[PDB]
Amino acid sequence: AQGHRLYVKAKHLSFQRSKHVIHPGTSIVKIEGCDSKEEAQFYLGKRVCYVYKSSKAVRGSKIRVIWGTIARPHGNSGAVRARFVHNLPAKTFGSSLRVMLYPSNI
Amino acid sequence: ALKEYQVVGRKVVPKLFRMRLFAPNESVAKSRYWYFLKMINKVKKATGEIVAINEISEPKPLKAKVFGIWIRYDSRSGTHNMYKEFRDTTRVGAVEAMYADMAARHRARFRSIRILKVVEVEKKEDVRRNYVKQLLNPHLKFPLPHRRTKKVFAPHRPSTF
Amino acid sequence: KRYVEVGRVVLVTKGEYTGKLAVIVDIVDHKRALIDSPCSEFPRQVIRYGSVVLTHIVMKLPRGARSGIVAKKWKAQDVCNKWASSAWAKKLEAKKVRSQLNDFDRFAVMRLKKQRREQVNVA
Amino acid sequence: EFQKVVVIDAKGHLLGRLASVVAKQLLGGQKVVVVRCEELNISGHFFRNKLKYLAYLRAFHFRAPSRIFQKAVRGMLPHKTARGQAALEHLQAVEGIPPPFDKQKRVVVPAALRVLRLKPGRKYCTVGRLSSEVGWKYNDIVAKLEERRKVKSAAFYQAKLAKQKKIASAKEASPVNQKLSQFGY
Amino acid sequence: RYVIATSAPKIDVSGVSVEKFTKAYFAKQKRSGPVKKDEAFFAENAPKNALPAERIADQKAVDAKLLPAIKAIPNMKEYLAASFALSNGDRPHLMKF
Amino acid sequence: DIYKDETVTVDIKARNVTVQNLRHVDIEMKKQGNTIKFIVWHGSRKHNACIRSVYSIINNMIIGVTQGFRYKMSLENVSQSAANIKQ
RNA sequence: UGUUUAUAGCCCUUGUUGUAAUACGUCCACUGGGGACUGAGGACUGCGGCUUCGUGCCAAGGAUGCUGACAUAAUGGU
RNA sequence: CUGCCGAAGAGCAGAAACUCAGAUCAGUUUUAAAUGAGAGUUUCUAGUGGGCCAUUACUGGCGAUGCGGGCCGAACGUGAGGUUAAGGUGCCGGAAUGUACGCUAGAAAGGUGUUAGUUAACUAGCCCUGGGCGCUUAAGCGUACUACCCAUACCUCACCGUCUGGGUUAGCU
RNA sequence: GCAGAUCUUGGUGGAAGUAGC
RNA sequence: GCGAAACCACAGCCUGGGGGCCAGG
RNA sequence: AUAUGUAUAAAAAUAGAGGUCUCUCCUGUAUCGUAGAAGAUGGGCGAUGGUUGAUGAAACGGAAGUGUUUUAUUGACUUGUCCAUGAAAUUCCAGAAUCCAUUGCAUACGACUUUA
Repeated sequence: AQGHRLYVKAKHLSFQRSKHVIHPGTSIVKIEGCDSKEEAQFYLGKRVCYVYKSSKAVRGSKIRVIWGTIARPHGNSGAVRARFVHNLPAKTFGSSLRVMLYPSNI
Repeated sequence: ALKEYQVVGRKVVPKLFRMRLFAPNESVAKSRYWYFLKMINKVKKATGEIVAINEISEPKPLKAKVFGIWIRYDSRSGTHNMYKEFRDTTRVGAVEAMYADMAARHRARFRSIRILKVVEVEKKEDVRRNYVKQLLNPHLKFPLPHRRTKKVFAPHRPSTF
Repeated sequence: KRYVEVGRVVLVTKGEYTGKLAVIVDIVDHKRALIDSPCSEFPRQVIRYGSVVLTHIVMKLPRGARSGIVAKKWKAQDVCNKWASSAWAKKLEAKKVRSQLNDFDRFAVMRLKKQRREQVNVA
Repeated sequence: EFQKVVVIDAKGHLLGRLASVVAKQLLGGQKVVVVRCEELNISGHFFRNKLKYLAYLRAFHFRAPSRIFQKAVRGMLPHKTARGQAALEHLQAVEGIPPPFDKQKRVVVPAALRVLRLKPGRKYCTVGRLSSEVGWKYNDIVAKLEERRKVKSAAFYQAKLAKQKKIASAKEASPVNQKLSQFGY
Repeated sequence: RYVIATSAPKIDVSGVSVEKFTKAYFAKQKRSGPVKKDEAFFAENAPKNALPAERIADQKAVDAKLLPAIKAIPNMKEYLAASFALSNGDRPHLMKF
Repeated sequence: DIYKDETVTVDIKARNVTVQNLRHVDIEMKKQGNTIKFIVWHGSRKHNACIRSVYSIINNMIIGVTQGFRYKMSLENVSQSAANIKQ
C-alpha cells in the first residue's frame, strides 16, 4: 500500500557447511517466492544487503548496512548462495535481508 | 531406462544364435547375451564374437496389450520358475514392471533374473490373472484413488474431493 | 461425479502439456491411461493420473478411437465452448491472461479498480 | 511468502510432519503459533501411542496436548544451543483457540495434513483423546469452549457473507467491471 | 544496469535534438575555485552550484517536444507521475516488465 | 477388492447412511436408488470383511425398523441386550 | 440373447500422401544470453589473423578504459 | 627455528668415485613381443630385526598418517573458485516432505495374519512368537530414473619452499 | 637457549581464618 | 585473641554408547 | 492500599460440504489498500462517498475477554473525474514492611499465631 519498496525480502538461513565444518565466507539465503533453482537464476548477481541498528551516530544515523551479492543457487528449493563484503555474523541466522533489483537485466 | 536389444553372435560356418533381451544399453546387452550363451551351449566369451546388435522398438506403442513373461528366479535355494502377466503398451514397459515387482515382493536383483520368454497374449480367455480380467471389463470405470493432490502454510484447507 | 472412464475429458496439470485439454480413450491399467485431443499440437500418449484432474464433463466416445475420429467426435458434441462454459475455465483463462500484463497494463488495472471502488453504493 | 506471526490450526495435521514444518520455520526467524493442538492426529492405532507414552511415563511427565506437541518440536531443535533456545521461545502451542487468536486468519500445512498423507482406512489416533486418557482432564471444558467459539464464529461468517452479498451484487452493477474485463480481473 | 526496461508503448523522441548531450555535457565542474590565502581562512566565499539558465531552457525545450507525444496516448501522464513500488504477493522473477 | 460393491431413505451424507452411520469403515454407500450401492474401489480385505458384516447389519437394522418382532426365545442391540438380560 | 458398419466404430496386411514428422543417439572449427572467481607478467622480440604495403590494426606470448565517494573519512587492525 | 631426505618394524636409506639411451632393467602382461622407466655397480655408515587386525603359511592393512563419512572414501605446503568420492537430502543438518513401480514392528517350526504364484497340498515376501525427535500409499524395505549436498581428494589459477633442467661476459644504453 | 628431573634456591597461593588453643 | 599443616594437572548433575567424547535427561 | 502495506477470524469430510429441486469448490498466481515536492500548492464536474486524527457516548467481547462495532460532532486529506503551477548541480549506485517490644494456638534457632 505505502510502497516505496524496491527490494525482495530474504532470510539469512545459515552458512555454507558440511555436517560438522562451517564456512562463514559464503552464506545461504532464502528469497521470498523463489522455490526452484530455475527461478533462482533470476536473482543471481543481484545485490543483497543486511541492515541493522547501532548506537554510534556514524554520519548522523543509527543504521548500518552490510552489502553483498548473490553468487549461485543452492540445492533445489530456491535457496541461493550470497557473498557479503564482510562475512555475516552467526547471530543473524533467520534475520531479514534485502535483495535489491540492481544490477538488472530484465 | 530399459531397452529391447536383439543380439546375434557365434563362435569364430558356426551356427548363428539370435535372442531378444532387455538391457539399459548395448554393452550390458552383449555381456548378458554372452552369459546366457555360456550357460546354454557352453561357448567361451573370449572365443565367441558378436555379429549384430540391434535395438528393437515397439511396433504398436499406443495400443494396450497383455504380456505374459516366463522367467527364472534365483532365491535362497536358487531354483524357481514363475509366469506373470502385465497389461501395458510396450514389451519393455512390462519388463520394467516385472523387475520392479519382483525386486519388491521377492527382493530380487537384476543379475539373478533371466528372461525365459515374453509373449503377447491377445486372447481374453487365455488371461489367467483375475486383476487383468477385471481391468479388461467392458465397463471399466473407477474413481481415481491415492490422489492427494513450494508454498507451505496454505491459506485454506484442501478440498481433496 | 468424477469417475475415470472411457470418454471422460481430463485436464493435464504436469509436464509440458499443462493446461492442455484431453480426453481418455483407453484404460491401460490402474496407474496409466491413454489420452487424445483434437488439437494438433497434442500427440497421442500414455500418461498417469497423477498429472491430470478429472473434469466433470463426460463425452461419449467408442473405446480405442483413432486420433482423427476423436477430433470429429469432439467437434460433433461441441466440447469446445462447453468446457469454457463452466466457471472453471473462465478462472483459468482469466488467471492465464493475468499472468501476461506488463507494468503499463497493471497500472491500467490500478486505475480501473479505482474507477470501480469509488461507488460502494448500498441501500 | 513469509511474515512475522502465523497461526496454524493443528486439526487434521500429523504430529511429526507439523512439528518438523514448525521447527524449520522457527529456526528461520519466524514466530509461529499453533492452535487446537488437541485435534492433532498420530498415525497408528490408539494403543501404539498409548504404550509409547506409558513407556515414557516409566524427566518431567507432562500430559497436556499442547505440551505434547511442544516436546515434539523441542526434539527437532538444537535446544542445547543458545540459537535453539531462542527459536523455542518463538513458539506458542495452545489447546483450543484463545480469544486473541480466534479473530485472525489460520493457515494449514498441506505437507502435514492427515488426509493428504494417510491412506484411507488407516487407523489413526488423536492427541486430545490420548492425552485425556493419560491424565489430562480438561477436554470436556475445551470441547465446550470450542462449541461456543464455533457458534460465535459461525455467526460472524454469516454477517460477513451478508455484507459480502451487497458488494458482490454491486460488482457487476458498475459497467466498468465489464467495460475492460479483458484484463482478466 | 540500474533501470528496468518495461514493455510500455514507446514515446516519440525523434523530434528533440539529442546530439548536444555528450560526456562533457554531463561532466562535473572541474576542481578549481581560485582563492587567496586570506579568504580560504574565514571561509565565506563559496558560491552555489545552482543549475544555470540554459540547462533549465533545455529541460523546458525537451518538455515542449515530449509533452504532446505523451498526452496523445492515454495514461502516459498518470503513469509517469506515478512511482513503481512492490507489495506483498509481487514476485519480480515472475512479473513480466 | 477391485470392486466388492453390494447393496426410508438411503442418504449417505458424510458417510452417514441415515435412513444409521457408516463412518467406521471407508466403504461407499452411494444410495443407488432404493438400495445403497456399498462400493469398494481397490480397497483391502478388511473392507471385504466389513461389507459382509455391514450388509447384514444394514439389512438387520432395516428389517428391525420395518418389523423387529420380538425373537424372545434392535437386531444386534436386542440380541446383546437379551444376552445381557440372560446374564 | 444372437449378428459384421449400417443411424458407433475397432483390429490386421498393402499402396499412397514420402526425400514425412517427432523422439532418441551423435556432431557443428553454428550461434544468443545470465552468474561467479581470477588480473599472475611488465619496453619490443613470438605464433597467428584482418588489412594493398602500412612504427597499420586485432579478442594473437597474463587488464585495461571510463567514472564516482573521503581527509571533521572512507578503509584496515588490536 | 625452518627446510630436505627418510626407514626397519644381509635387507631396507644416502654420500663420494665410474659408466652410461650407442643400458639395461621391471612386484606388469602376451608368445614358446607389448608397455613403463635411463640403468647400474665395487667401498663405507648410521637406525630396526616388535607385534596387532582381516581375507585366502601367504596376502595385505595398522603401525611413522592427519582429512570426509560411520569399515567405506581419500596420502596432507598457504589460499580463491569449480567439481566430486564415501555417505547422504523430514527436523536437529549442508542437501528432492523428488518422480515411478511394489510389500508391510522396521531402519526346528507355529499362527482361521496378509499378499503374489506352483501342483486340498507347497513356493516367495512382510507381521507376532520361538544418534534423538519422530515417521506409516513413510522419513521403514526393494528396484529404476533424475536433481541436489561436501573431503586436506580431482581440475584451474595465485603464492611459499624444495628438486631437476636451461639461459646469462670484447659485461651492447 | 628449559615446562617438567616427587630438580636446587627463593618467593607466593587455594586449603583457611579451617583444624586447633 | 591467637592460629597452622598435609594435599592441590584441571575442575565437579545423572543414563546409555564408545570426571571431559557422542546422543539425551 | 499505593518494521517497510507489520491487512485478510465459520464449523466438518476427503469414500462430500455450503448456498438458493438447482448451483459452486478441484487452493491465496485470490481478495481489501496501492500515483502525488515520502507524498506540495489551486480550479471545475458527479454522489453523500471513502480514509481518518481528537472529543462525546452507548451495545458487544471472560479462555489469555485488551479488542469489535454503532455512532453524535470537530479538524484534515481525497486520485471519483479532467485541467493549472513546483521538484533539478544529491548533474551514473553508496504507605507500608521489618527490627525493638508483645502472644502462646507456635517454637533447637529461625519461622508461625498474636497483639504491639
